[PDB]
Amino acid sequence: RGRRRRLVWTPSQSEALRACFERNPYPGIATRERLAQAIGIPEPRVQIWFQNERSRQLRQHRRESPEGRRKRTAVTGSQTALLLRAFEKDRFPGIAAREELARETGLPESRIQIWFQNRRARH
DNA sequence: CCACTAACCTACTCACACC
DNA sequence: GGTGTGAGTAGGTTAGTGG
Repeated sequence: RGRRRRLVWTPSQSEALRACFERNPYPGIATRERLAQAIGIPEPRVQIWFQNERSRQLRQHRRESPEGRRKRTAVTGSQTALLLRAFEKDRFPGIAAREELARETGLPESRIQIWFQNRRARH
């Protein structure tokens, strides 16, 4: 289980992220997609940052003191059956395995990761 | 050495289609 | 109401960044 290579923000990207977070710490998919392209970062990395930034901000605010969701990804029985056989072998695929499963299904890798998180909690 | 943090994780919830 | 499952939330853990 290897994780994806950790990126490192440029100052231009950091500024853009904080400015948008300041306006709304709960962006929807459209805001995240626009921001992602505006600063040259894949949208899933942006979503992960907004999650971490909120947990930061809430943790300091604890010791000092709705936009539209992504559209539901349609998953065929063909794709599900292939994800299910992978899931029985390994419930914690690394980035390589997720990228293989994304290639074989045609689904985005970020969606493969969510599918495994949900599947682990319910089976 | 060690503080910070992207990446990843659990747990619970919301959304929404379907019966 | 009940079921199923994709996408949200809070917040904890793992491992790379860089002082």
